[PDB]
Amino acid sequence: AEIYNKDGNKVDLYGKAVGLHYFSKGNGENSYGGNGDMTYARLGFKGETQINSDLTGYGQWEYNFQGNNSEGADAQTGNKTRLAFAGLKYADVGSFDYGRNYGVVYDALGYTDMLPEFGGDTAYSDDFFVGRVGGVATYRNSNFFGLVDGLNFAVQYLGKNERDTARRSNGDGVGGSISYEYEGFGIVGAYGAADRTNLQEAQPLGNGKKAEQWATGLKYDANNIYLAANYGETRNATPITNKFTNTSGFANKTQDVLLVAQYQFDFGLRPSIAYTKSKAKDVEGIGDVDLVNYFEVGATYYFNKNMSTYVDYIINQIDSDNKLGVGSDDTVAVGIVYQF
Amino acid sequence: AEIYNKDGNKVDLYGKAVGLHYFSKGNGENSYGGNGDMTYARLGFKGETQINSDLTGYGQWEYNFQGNNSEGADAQTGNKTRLAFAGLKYADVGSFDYGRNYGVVYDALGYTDMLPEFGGDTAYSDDFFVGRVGGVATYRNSNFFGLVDGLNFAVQYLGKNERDTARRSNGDGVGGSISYEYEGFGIVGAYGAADRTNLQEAQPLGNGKKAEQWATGLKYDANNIYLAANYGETRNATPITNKFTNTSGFANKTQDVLLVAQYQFDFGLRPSIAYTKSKAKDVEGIGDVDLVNYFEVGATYYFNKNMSTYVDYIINQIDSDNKLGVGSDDTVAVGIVYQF
Amino acid sequence: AEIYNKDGNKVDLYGKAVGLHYFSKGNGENSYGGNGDMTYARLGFKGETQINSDLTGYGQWEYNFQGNNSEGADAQTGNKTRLAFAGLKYADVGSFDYGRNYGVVYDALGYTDMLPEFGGDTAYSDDFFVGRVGGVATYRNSNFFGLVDGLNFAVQYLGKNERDTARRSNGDGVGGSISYEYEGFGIVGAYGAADRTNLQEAQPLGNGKKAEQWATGLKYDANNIYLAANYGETRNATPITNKFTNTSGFANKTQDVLLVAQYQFDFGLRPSIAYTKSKAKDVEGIGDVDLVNYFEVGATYYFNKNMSTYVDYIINQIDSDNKLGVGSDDTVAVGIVYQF
Ligand SMILES: [Rb+]
Ligand SMILES: [Rb+]
Ligand SMILES: [Rb+]
Ligand SMILES: [Rb+]
Ligand SMILES: [Rb+]
Ligand SMILES: [Rb+]
Ligand SMILES: [Rb+]
Ligand SMILES: [Rb+]
Ligand SMILES: [Rb+]
Ligand SMILES: [Rb+]
Ligand SMILES: [Rb+]
Ligand SMILES: [Rb+]
Ligand SMILES: [Rb+]
Ligand SMILES: [Rb+]
Ligand SMILES: [Rb+]
Ligand SMILES: [Rb+]
Ligand SMILES: [Rb+]
Ligand SMILES: [Rb+]
Ligand SMILES: [Rb+]
Ligand SMILES: [Rb+]
Ligand SMILES: [Rb+]
Ligand SMILES: [Rb+]
Ligand SMILES: [Rb+]
Ligand SMILES: [Rb+]
Ligand SMILES: [Rb+]
Ligand SMILES: [Rb+]
Ligand SMILES: [Rb+]
Ligand SMILES: [Rb+]
Ligand SMILES: [Rb+]
Ligand SMILES: [Rb+]
Ligand SMILES: [Rb+]
Ligand SMILES: [Rb+]
Ligand SMILES: [Rb+]
Ligand SMILES: [Rb+]
Ligand SMILES: [Rb+]
Ligand SMILES: [Rb+]
Ligand SMILES: [Rb+]
Ligand SMILES: [Rb+]
Ligand SMILES: [Rb+]
Repeated sequence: AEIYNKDGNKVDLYGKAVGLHYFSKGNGENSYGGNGDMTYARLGFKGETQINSDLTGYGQWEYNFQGNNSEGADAQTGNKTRLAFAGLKYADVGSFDYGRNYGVVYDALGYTDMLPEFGGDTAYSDDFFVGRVGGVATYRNSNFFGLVDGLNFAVQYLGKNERDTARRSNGDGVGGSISYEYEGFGIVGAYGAADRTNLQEAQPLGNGKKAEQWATGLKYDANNIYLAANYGETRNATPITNKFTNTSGFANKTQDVLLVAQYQFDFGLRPSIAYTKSKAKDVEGIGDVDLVNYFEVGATYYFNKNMSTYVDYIINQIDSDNKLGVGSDDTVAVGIVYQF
Repeated sequence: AEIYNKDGNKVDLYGKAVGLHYFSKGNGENSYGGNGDMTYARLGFKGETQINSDLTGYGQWEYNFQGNNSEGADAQTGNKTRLAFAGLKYADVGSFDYGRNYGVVYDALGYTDMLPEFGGDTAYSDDFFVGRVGGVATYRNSNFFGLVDGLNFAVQYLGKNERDTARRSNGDGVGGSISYEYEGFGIVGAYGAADRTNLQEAQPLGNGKKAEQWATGLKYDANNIYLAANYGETRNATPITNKFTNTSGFANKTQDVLLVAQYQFDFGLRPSIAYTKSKAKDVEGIGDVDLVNYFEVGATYYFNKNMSTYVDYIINQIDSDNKLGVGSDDTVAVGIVYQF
Repeated sequence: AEIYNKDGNKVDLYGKAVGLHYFSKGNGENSYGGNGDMTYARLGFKGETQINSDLTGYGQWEYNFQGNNSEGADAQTGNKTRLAFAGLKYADVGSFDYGRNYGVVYDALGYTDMLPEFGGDTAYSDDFFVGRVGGVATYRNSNFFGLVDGLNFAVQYLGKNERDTARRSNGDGVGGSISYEYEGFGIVGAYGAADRTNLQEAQPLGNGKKAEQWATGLKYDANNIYLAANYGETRNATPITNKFTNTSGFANKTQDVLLVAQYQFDFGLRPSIAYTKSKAKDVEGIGDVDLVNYFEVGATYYFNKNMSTYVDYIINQIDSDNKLGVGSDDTVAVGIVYQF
């Protein structure tokens, strides 16, 4: 909610309380998302300052607070900064910003990431360009310098983040995304290539010095109808873990298919029908294995713009044969959300 | 403080800075609350949205920030999310909410929890129903569906939270609290029963598959006078630690007595006289031992609704003989508080 | 930004998003500040309540959120509470506050701490009186009880903070700072003495039961010109680490020299020219070694009061001979900042 607007500067302090619970077979040990309490709260701000007639400065921060944790020693599990960036926009020239932000491949993967709780599994956090990453300088353009309306292109420069784990580590890289929108329809083509750290190559799973991520996207967003389709492939980028041998690393090749179909009713009901298939290739000692495979059936109910309730059910298509050890059981998520 | 109120939605961002210090014999090693710096700050929001004529949606989050910590490695000690929940209320039918919230036994124990700093020791955090817990769905009713004014009943459903420590672990359970208020007077009767996890049974202290918590409460809150009385008993629920054998677990039986007497002066002075007795029974290898035993003498001074200063002194009645090893020395707490 | 002002109470919720990056030789292993991503975000509040005609209550909290971290296990590195205090001011008598706050020696060292990114190395955090510390009760006076305008004196009482590390540990102590300001000019003389904990004496580096910190300061702050000069000496107080023997402790004697020269242009440009020399003496097994030695050349550009960009370059004067093992390579920092 916008809480400040005075002398050429506006502040929008936003947040949400999500009373979330997961339902699965067993103790959520071998399911799609686990079971039990998954309550979380959000807090952050969106800032914008009118510098002059056609130049604006901005700054955004977002944090994830967890409510499913105790007040004891485990009081800080899953607590992280999601967004933290500042930048400038100069009319019909472009926008530049530095700080923790979504990658440029998410410009294509954000098409199918509209499900009540789950969906968009390929948009991993701290994974080069598919999700929220550090060391990123993003240039974004709207309407091609104010010449061709709808045509939007973006370029990003990923910096090296040598961390304790190879899962969260990355090298230097450049990404891009081209998009055009015309009367409901929208087509996106994103690509991102980056170097891999020495710790990433040291892992038992995954072999290669270079990491590549690309995704395409077609959608229709007009008259209460949302239909989305994503197809993408990653090279030495998708984070994978073997539950049998207790080994971590990356998948050499993945085919990622996302399909989403939603309708928004006038009385405030959004049923959601989706499909997700993500299969890996050339896994060390394994070969070809399905990482993510399911059908999504859900429904979201908005009371207004502030209060909402949703039930998100996933029909897990992953077999018990899975050579890596991915959860095969179904996961039902019911959540009540207040937001401001 | 309420910072937003527009189109059927209001946001109340609240918080406080508590400049707190503890005084005790030694290095607070063997006292009621320890000694030294205990400065802490709070931050959170209270939200409410007017959905229609007689339906309201809400969402609340609360966090505890610690100021008595360094900026080094110990920069996150005692930092936790206290509240994180969202829910709906529909006029004279009831109110339902899910997310981290106080248990239903606190509806009775909150009667005597009005002391400047200490008091309400039996209202432990992450302990089934006596305090703030996870996995709770609470239904609350006011004026018995709008028929019998003053009569308030509530039901809660505690979910299983299998954690790293048995202290913070709990199973599935159901709780309840019945209350009636009439011209200053108020009588409460709360009860809560829940299952115990395998880690809780594995502890050297405490034996039993079921955990029970019940408490009664009588008070008078009229014309600047606050008199409160609590009596409760727990079954395999009260968290206890043996300082001699270095063992943790739960007490099989506890008798909990709370007495509070306060007056609010017109010039802004609230003296506080209280008594607390909590004795354990059937402790493994010990038997009967006093957990909490003291007299409280304190005073709170409100400058206004925002600024306050208080001195809270506890006369510890616990002997040095204590077979478990509970602190016997007195603890004096002086704190200066700003709140908004 | 001030977001609340009603019935004798005002709340100022402030924060900033700093898109910061560091440039150095190698992997920032042997430089002045390191290299890579250093993005951070801030959040806090400034409160003030009008109690009566000439008495005001206040409360301030400040937190540092890090954006250069992952969402995984390292999601809470460098996250700390910087400020957390509440206090009272009574017209021309003085101001008293308790809670985490800057030390009284920073009243002199804050003179040269005006550089775009770096500078003020002698103002260490959790170090007795030079920076932000715990267990501090500060009395501050303005215009000498309203008699001699410009003359400001302050007294502080540091409490003992026995922590896990000797670096962040301190004992009981008293500090003071006397200052006078007259038409741009300002002269400050600060002093602070405190006891050392048993863990601080147990360290291989540093020998002495008492810790002393004093600093002087001359400045000119008038007509877009800022010229500052600091000189100070510490006794068993300055935290030092030997990179060769892997030992930590304190320096017995340090000579601290700070020089700053800045001009503020009318179109919004602030070039910064600074000098810093901090040499240690009587180091255990070493003797005399330079801790901090460099020239600062930088520039800050304010678009307005909310948006800013700066480039801060340090010319590291420290040799590779350094017997302790302090970074010798240069560090270039470029940052884009939004604030509200
Ligand atoms: Rb189930
Ligand atoms: Rb686990
Ligand atoms: Rb611990
Ligand atoms: Rb821990
Ligand atoms: Rb988003
Ligand atoms: Rb949705
Ligand atoms: Rb970044
Ligand atoms: Rb970087
Ligand atoms: Rb490999
Ligand atoms: Rb909906
Ligand atoms: Rb498979
Ligand atoms: Rb709606
Ligand atoms: Rb299945
Ligand atoms: Rb004492
Ligand atoms: Rb301890
Ligand atoms: Rb550390
Ligand atoms: Rb730690
Ligand atoms: Rb309360
Ligand atoms: Rb009180
Ligand atoms: Rb919960
Ligand atoms: Rb649960
Ligand atoms: Rb037992
Ligand atoms: Rb009072
Ligand atoms: Rb006893
Ligand atoms: Rb009052
Ligand atoms: Rb005693
Ligand atoms: Rb460089
Ligand atoms: Rb390091
Ligand atoms: Rb971990
Ligand atoms: Rb960790
Ligand atoms: Rb400052
Ligand atoms: Rb500056
Ligand atoms: Rb303090
Ligand atoms: Rb202290
Ligand atoms: Rb020593
Ligand atoms: Rb400037
Ligand atoms: Rb040297
Ligand atoms: Rb300016
Ligand atoms: Rb050099």
